[PDB]
Amino acid sequence: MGKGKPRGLNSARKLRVHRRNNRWAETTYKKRLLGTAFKSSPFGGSSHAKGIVLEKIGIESKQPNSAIRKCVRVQLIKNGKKVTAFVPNDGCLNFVDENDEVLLAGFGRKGKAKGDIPGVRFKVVKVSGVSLLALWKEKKEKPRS
Amino acid sequence: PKLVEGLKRLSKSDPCVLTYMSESGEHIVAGTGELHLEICLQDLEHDHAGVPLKISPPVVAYRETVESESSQTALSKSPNKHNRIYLKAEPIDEEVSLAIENGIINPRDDFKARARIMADDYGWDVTDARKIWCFGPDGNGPNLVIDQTKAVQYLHEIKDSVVAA
Amino acid sequence: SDAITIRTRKVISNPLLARKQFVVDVLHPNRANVSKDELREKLAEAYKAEKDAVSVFGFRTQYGGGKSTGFGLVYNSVADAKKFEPAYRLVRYGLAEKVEKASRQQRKQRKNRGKKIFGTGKSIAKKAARRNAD
Amino acid sequence: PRAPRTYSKTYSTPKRPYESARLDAELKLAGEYGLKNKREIYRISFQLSKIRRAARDLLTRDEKDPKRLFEGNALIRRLVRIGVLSEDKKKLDYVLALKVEDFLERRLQTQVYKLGLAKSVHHARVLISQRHIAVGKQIVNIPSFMVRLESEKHIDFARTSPFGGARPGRVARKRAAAAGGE
Amino acid sequence: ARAGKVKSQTPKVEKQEKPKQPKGRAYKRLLYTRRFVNVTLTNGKRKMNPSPSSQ
RNA sequence: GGAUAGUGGCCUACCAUGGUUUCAACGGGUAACGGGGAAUAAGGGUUCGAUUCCGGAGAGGGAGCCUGAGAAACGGCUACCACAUCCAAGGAAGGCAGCAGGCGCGCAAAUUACCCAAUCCUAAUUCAGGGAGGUAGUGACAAUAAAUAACGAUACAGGGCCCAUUCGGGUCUUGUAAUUGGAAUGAGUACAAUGUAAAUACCUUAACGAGGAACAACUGGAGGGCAAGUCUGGUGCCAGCAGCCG
Ligand SMILES: *CC[C@@H](C(N)=O)[N+](C)(C)C
Ligand SMILES: [Mg+2]
Ligand SMILES: [Mg+2]
Ligand SMILES: [Mg+2]
Ligand SMILES: [Mg+2]
Ligand SMILES: [Mg+2]
Ligand SMILES: [Mg+2]
Ligand SMILES: [Mg+2]
Ligand SMILES: [Mg+2]
Ligand SMILES: [Mg+2]
Ligand SMILES: [Mg+2]
Ligand SMILES: [Mg+2]
Ligand SMILES: [Mg+2]
Ligand SMILES: [Mg+2]
Ligand SMILES: [Mg+2]
Ligand SMILES: [Mg+2]
Ligand SMILES: [Mg+2]
Ligand SMILES: [Mg+2]
Ligand SMILES: [Mg+2]
Ligand SMILES: [Mg+2]
Ligand SMILES: [Mg+2]
Ligand SMILES: [Mg+2]
Repeated sequence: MGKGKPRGLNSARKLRVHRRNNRWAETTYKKRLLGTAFKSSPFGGSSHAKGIVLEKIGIESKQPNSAIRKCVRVQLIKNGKKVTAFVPNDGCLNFVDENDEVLLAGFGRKGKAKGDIPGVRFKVVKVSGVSLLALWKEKKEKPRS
Repeated sequence: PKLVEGLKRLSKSDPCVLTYMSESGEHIVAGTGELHLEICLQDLEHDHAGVPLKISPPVVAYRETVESESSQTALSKSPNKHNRIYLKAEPIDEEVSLAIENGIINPRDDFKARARIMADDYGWDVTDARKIWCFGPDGNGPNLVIDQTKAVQYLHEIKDSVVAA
Repeated sequence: SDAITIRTRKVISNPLLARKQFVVDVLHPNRANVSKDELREKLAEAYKAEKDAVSVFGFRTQYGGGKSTGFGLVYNSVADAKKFEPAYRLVRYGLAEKVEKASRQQRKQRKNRGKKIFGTGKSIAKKAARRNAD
Repeated sequence: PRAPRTYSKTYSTPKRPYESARLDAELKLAGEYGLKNKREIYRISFQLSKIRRAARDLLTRDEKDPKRLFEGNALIRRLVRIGVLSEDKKKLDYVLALKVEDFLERRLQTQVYKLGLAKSVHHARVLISQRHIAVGKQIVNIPSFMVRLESEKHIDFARTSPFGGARPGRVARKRAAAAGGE
Repeated sequence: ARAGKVKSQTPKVEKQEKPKQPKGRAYKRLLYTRRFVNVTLTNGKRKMNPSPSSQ
């Protein structure tokens, strides 16, 4: 066999045009070249997003497990988009409260669902300028109301 | 978001103004007279928020009650097949609710000691007083659920999903 | 006991600056620090310079006391030492006086307030006195 | 804008985190030669690996031609002075097999312990940090100083401080005052 | 409850006044000795956190 | 020919019909300033380069120009738009993508500090100036170096054992005790002198400065992936953890 690809000492172009135009089936490269991050992906292709807790939701999870997950619909500040953020740890949406500024994070999965929370791609971090883990563990205290 | 942050930026301007949140989920602005509040809400929409303020006067409230104990007689069924539940409603005396408001009686109090106070001081059956779980809605507030009856095997699981419901 | 064992490395004689410029390796056997006024005494007697003409700086001891590596100059004369050396070194020794002056920002404010006007300030003061009636 | 003073994240982690036998083997090293961190080990391993990396990139070329011969020799010269490499082995291909254990036994940490002075190893690290030990006539409070083999003999207790015998140990100034009171 | 029920519903046991485990090198000095120097007893295989001998 | 300092379709007249293109012209995109470089790191590579150097641009936009060797300057001007100042309403003044500061934006970033002493630069110039530049402050951006006890003794246990009629001295070496004891140490302060433009801080020390209550290590984790709880109380498909498995 010749093994598909050309092998000439002067091929090059038919390699370099081929590898431009196969790469395009590499999903890493496609998002980078087409700015899905910027044009979509609620956060503007950004680590985080401050966004106002529009309501404390309970989201009934996917199968095997069964639990209502205690989330928060957010309104991302910059974009004006609305997303749904998870609130980690026992209760702690109690600590989130209502109509707070809430800083969000990606859940981990480069978009996508983290585990069983269907349609939630974000974790709360800072509620009105603290940190949920600092509240939950109570090493730090909330700045009053 | 531009409102909320401006709203906070107003509350610090004038010594009087309090920018609290209603219990039915509505922003509120306090104002010593009513002139002052038209000045604040002129200043807030410009300057501080810099955004047009859609105004209303309040919400507010309100709590219902139950008034008269019916002791009768509605019965359940959720979906089919299912079980059943039952119904009644009180209300318990306002002396009890006052303590649940004040935080003398608590959700995180001793089951036996709280129940003995309920039966003696506030008019209750001591067994029924132990058999209450919740002080809805949810942790605090003067609504209750009580378990009377005898028999029926697996009440303990649904007892919690009754409380939760 | 200690004896402040001074040494004087790298003596580069300099007619252009009218000085012997050099490093001062120094010691403290059980003493801690050498100090500068004590050094210029020890440089006066050694070089026949007198405290006035000696000018030493840098030092910063090694570590574990031990040693200190200055940068000693010895001028040809006191008048020679005055007209070459930067003012701050003459202040250190007590030869020259500390130059009492206004703050930096005040000098710049005074520069610009002066830039704002034009010509002599006697004209604007007489006009300002006339505006008291107005 | 003088210039960016360059630096290195010199000392670099391994490419897994939990090779059980490495986790022990690193403990063994930090216990034998008394090292507060894994860092102290990786420090040596990298510092060493840099040398190895040279040796490989010299041994790729023919020793007889220039760099191979010169940089290799200078690389060896450097090691024999630092005293890791033996005087039996000065053959570049031996540098390749140097190991972390040989580097650590050359530190001022250890060359305290190997010349007596301390007893029980760690004590040296404590003595070193506690401003005794002078390799030249100059105190060293880095444990991981790397001793120059030439200078090994000159390791003694400091001119200043105790053990050399200038001033005894800072509870004497307590009890000399207390005994004078009685 | 249906919001952080467990966090409340546990009896809080209080941090016991137990001595300072030493920091930096002296911590290593423990772990070196609690593996290499002391050498724990082994019926078949080595074990780094034992159990009180029971089911 | 015209212009320009000058070459030129740079501009103008008259003439010819060329010019580029699948060896991607042209067009579009760029969350593109180029390069030096950066990270990664067998080899080949990928991605990044706003950012300490070198080019290039820009000084709210887009124009136009004065002076000048050098400007299509903007810490020059003219205008129009966009934004806004100061008013006695006739009219004036503007351009932080210098430094500092503030708003705004935002996940996101410092003090309206002290200095020309350095580094250099400029002029009529040894003599003046310089938010160019340095000096601190703030600073877990990075990076480098490393304290969080050490040596005893007595008191209770592990290990070698002169010998193992049963012991045991324990002659030798190690670990545990709110025993206790002598010997240091900068973390700090502070005359001093260093340091320094002046100071700080650093290096150096007069004088004080350790005894568990102090002069206190957190972070994460503890079924697997993957290092390590089948401990004690709760919890009881919930609440929760869980990158994935679960
Ligand atoms: C799951 C089937 C169903 C039944 N047995 O009828 N329900 C008990 C009602 C849920
Ligand atoms: Mg199902
Ligand atoms: Mg010392
Ligand atoms: Mg021509
Ligand atoms: Mg661009
Ligand atoms: Mg580029
Ligand atoms: Mg660049
Ligand atoms: Mg940009
Ligand atoms: Mg440039
Ligand atoms: Mg601007
Ligand atoms: Mg212009
Ligand atoms: Mg300019
Ligand atoms: Mg400008
Ligand atoms: Mg600025
Ligand atoms: Mg930052
Ligand atoms: Mg600057
Ligand atoms: Mg700081
Ligand atoms: Mg120190
Ligand atoms: Mg922990
Ligand atoms: Mg656990
Ligand atoms: Mg494991
Ligand atoms: Mg956890």
